[PDB]
Amino acid sequence: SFSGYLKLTDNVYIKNADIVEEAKKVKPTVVVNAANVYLKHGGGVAGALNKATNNAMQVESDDYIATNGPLKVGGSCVLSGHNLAKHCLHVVGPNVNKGEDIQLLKSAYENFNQHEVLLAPLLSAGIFGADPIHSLRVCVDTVRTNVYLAVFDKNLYDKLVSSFL
Ligand SMILES: COc1cccc([C@@H]2CCOC[C@@H]2N)c1
Repeated sequence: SFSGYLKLTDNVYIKNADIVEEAKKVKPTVVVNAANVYLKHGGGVAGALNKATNNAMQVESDDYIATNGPLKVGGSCVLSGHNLAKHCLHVVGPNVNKGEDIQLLKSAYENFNQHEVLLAPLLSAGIFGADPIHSLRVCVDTVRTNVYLAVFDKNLYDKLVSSFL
């Protein structure tokens, strides 16, 4: 069902795409959100996914946090995918702009292994401040399930592909 992806490894695929547009097109079983521990989807990928759900993701997330408390950095929760996917896997990668330990990025990607196929952004990339080349490396060395990565920025997508070892 996923189209136009470049195959990086046996299980990792990448495309220059807006993950919101990609999710609406594919309606995957799982779309990954670049979440924070409070599930406050203000900006970056989370703000864009939440805005596509007309804020239903945020309303659901606030109820989740009221019941369960915050997630751990490196952790995740499965919530509804709303109009984007069957489910949304909210994964918290470390935020370098909050001084969080980059070593938690591998733990964050391990959450992907609980799902056979996922549409995902690069964890801790963008406003999370980590090097996206490093995020892609950790992704291919950690995720064993089938991951379709959507990279919004064309220039970053080209840099990721051209530098992939
Ligand atoms: C909003 O998206 C939804 C909602 C319900 C089911 C699905 C599945 C997921 C697997 O692929 C087939 C269907 N598109 C997606």
